[PDB]
Amino acid sequence: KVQTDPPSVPICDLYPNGVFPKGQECEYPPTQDGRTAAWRTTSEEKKALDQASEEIWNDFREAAEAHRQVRKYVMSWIKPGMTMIEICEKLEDCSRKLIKENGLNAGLAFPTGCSLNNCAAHYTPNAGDTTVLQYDDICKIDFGTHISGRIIDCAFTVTFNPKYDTLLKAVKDATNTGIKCAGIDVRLCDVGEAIQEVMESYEVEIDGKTYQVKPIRNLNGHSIGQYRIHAGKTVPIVKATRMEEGEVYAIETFGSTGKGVVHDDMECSHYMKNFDVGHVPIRLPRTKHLLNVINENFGTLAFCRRWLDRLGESKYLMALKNLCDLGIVDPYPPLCDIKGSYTAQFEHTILLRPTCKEVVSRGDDY
Ligand SMILES: NC(=O)c1[nH]c2ccc(Cl)cc2c1-c1ccccc1
Ligand SMILES: [Mn+2]
Ligand SMILES: [Mn+2]
Repeated sequence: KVQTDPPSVPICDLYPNGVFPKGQECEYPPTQDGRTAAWRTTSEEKKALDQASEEIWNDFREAAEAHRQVRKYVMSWIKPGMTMIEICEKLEDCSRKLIKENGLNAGLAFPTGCSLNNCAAHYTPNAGDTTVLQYDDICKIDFGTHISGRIIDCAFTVTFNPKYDTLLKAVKDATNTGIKCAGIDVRLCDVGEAIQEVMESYEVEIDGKTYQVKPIRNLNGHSIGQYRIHAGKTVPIVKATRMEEGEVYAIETFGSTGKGVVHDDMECSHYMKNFDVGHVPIRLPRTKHLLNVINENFGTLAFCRRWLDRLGESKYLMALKNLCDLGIVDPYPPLCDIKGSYTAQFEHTILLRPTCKEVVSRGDDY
């Protein structure tokens, strides 16, 4: 069984024994004292603790292989002229097939971000959105896959105009720096300081205007937990907490030609149940029904309004507002820098395994 073009064969069909390709394996960086952390690669104790979690790493790898094949497919057809809805539906249809969607056991970890220009994150079109991808747009494709709640959070920036090439290079270099400097016992702020230094070393010229690339200071990388996109630890992308063994990180950076600060803008499309909210009894019929739809289909995973529409749900906006007002569900509105500014993003999921650092979502693309 080999992959077709367009991809349609599930990843678990391409690897019947359920052993999926490893990501990029990295030796841990040397500590601030000068001593190498290379011993972990050959430590018999660390090798044992690593094989104990083999099923876990293996679920991330399946989800990461689905991510590589879905993004390679998107890159071959994403073009100006397409509506944002068309782009998201074509990507998600492929993602559902390759991950072999199965309720909460395999599926889409979160909505397809396709944030444009000054908007950096958390924009996906709602029903009726007529936005069309333009030749001069700088589009952030940020989509997720999961196997048993082992989430792949991985993203890249799409452009058609070479005027953004050095802005893309700056952010790609900064993400790769963040990835290189991450490791067991490394302070989160040290990863952030390294990201910022690389980012700000770049100057770009776009349409006769020049800018020094700014990291978006209120956007950050994060630890990932089972069915939990943000497990609680923050990886700043600017200058106390340490990364720990067995942890999973989304290393992401955003570079901007604006203020380097995002604000809540436009209408909301992304929502997610607050992970720490227990069972809340609801009597309001439409609100009760919507929370049941959310619990059954998404659990603590992020969703968007288009995903409620595809489930046959209608007249749910007040119900959704009630869930947000009760603090059961949190809205995640688009995050945008100033009008006329340009933002780019690159993101990978990394596994802090006992033996090595695995950039599980690494591809031959980025
Ligand atoms: N951490 C993320 O990269 C992330 N990705 C998402 C996708 C959809 C939704 Cl609804 C939320 C997120 C979040 C996030 C952001 C800050 C606090 C908690 C989660
Ligand atoms: Mn992401
Ligand atoms: Mn993320």
